[PDB]
Amino acid sequence: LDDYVNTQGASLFSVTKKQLGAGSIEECAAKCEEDEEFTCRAFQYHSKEQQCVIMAENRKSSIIIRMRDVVLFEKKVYLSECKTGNGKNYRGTMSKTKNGITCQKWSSTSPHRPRFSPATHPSEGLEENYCRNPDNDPQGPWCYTTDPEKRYDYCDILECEEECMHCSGENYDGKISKTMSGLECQAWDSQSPHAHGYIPSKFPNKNLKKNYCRNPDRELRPWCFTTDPNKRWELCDIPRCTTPPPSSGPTYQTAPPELTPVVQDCYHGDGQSYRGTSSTTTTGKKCQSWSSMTPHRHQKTPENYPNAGLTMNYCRNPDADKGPWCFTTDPSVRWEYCNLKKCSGETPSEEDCMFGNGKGYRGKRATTVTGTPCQDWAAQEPHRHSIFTPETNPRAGLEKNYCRNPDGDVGGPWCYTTNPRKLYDYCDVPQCAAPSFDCGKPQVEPKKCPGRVVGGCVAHPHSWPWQVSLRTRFGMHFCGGTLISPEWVLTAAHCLEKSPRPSSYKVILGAHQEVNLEPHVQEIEVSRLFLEPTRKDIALLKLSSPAVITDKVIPACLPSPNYVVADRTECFITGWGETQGTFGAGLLKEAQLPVIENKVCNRYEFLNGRVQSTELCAGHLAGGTDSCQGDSGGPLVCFEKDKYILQGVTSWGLGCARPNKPGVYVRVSRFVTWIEGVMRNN
Repeated sequence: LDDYVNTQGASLFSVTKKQLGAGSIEECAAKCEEDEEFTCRAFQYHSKEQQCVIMAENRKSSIIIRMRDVVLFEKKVYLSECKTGNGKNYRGTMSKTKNGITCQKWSSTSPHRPRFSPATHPSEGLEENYCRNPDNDPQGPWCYTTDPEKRYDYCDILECEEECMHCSGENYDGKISKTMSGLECQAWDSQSPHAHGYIPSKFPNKNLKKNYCRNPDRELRPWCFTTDPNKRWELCDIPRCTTPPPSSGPTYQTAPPELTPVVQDCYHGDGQSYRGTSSTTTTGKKCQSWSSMTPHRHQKTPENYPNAGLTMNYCRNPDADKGPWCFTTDPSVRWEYCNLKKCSGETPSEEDCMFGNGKGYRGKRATTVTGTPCQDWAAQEPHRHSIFTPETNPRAGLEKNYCRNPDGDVGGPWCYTTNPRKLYDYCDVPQCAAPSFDCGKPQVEPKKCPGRVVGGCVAHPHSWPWQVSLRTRFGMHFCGGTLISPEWVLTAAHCLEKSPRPSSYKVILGAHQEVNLEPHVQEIEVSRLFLEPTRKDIALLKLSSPAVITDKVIPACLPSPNYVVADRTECFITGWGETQGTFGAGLLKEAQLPVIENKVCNRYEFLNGRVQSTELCAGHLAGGTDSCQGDSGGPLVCFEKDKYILQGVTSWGLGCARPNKPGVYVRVSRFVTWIEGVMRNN
């Protein structure tokens, strides 16, 4: 299992294949290790059908294509083009020597008569003409030459990053769970005991697995977090490569952005007519580009399907399906369904609806996407199944033939069909409609200004509802804020330092213009003032009367306690700022600045250990802006799935916007436990 890489929803065209019945994933793995008829390299497994397929063809020889209910595991020993130490377990596709001589066949006796052959030595795996080491040679894997000048010669094969690291250790896959001092390594998946912006689900291409040493930010040597509470991260003393470094490419003497709409878009039946700007799946993962071939190699390109209009990483449907589909950036997950609801213009859609992936759905629906009559869960005809029955799974509520999702499939709820050709088919089940305006969900669609734009652009009218304009007694803007509850307003402590009076301050919500305010603008004066116990630049405000939640006034989403935003994630910052004469004087402006982790920012060229765990870092690493963007106490929001979550509070008394130096912000998640406590008691 450790030497096998999983690929969800992948199927290869095979001729030399063996099919038999299997219970679990581990049961199929036993057939791969034995190798009866042929040497296994890749195997297809069905979780619901319970039919395992043992194959010989790999991704290098055969073609990968999308398929429903399939998990594909591939052998790392056959995929690796680089040698391991002496090259005994080396199973590469090398067809040339170190000098430049063609490889001779192991079975062929002409021109040179060989000692090792597939008929005599099948355990070593002497494949056709490929370089193998059957006599435990320390130099490397050798092969027979075509020319009669020499009998055998060694080959120029690269070394793996398992025993020793190359240059800095960027593509390091070495399994070592120890630091230079002797401290134990921390798991990349878990956020305990140290919170970090390096999640393996968000960064699957960066080789982040378990607790092994990885270099994802161009740091000296492969670094990893420690279990000790005093030291957050420590460098590792891994031995350097004796073999030559890998070639970059030429030796002579752009990125897809998130254009996904916040308001859920609807697809017409199948989704062939749908032409939206969406680029987010049901789970919440970044989608692969149609023109690009990395990480998943496929045929579905704009040249093959021109009528579908396959552009960028947008949600489309060319060869027809029950819903829109597109490839993902994850090398372990090939394809996933897009997070899109059903069109407006069995059970009723108003009362009967599903939550999330439809795992906790106990509806009365019994109609498939095509309209095939649904087969009973207890019945064994025309489809025989041992798993997923009303006796095996008690925490699913499998009644008659109604829609129930126990495992949690990508295509929502699933059930058996009466047709013998189809085993199982997904159903058109509607999603739960929000009864009230949820936090971090604006009604007006934002413009979405890119990070490359210097300063920023003018935001859309009423696109940012959580923006709080803190005005004086007479009526003049000076500092900004953020709305979280109809009575609670979250801002910085820098604003309250000037005057500790509650009646003097006024709150303005749903404002676009600073000078001439909109006709529907709420004005509620502050009743109570609250400050942070450890004297940090963050403060809570209590309103005298609760604000009415409308299309113009919607609060911001609150994050989980102790959570750090991922590295280089595009985040929006709103506020009027220092307006003089630049395009949009007295108007609300938006700016996109990527969030950089504390580890990267604490280096000599940026901040030099001035940022603590409670402080957040946001800005451009190259080509920044001298002028300060937004207002003091402004909201820092990130687009996740279909909602904007407040992660930072603007404060100039810690770090300002500068070229090649990111600004210092106050992280909400670290103080979230304190914010929730005030709202609970009062």
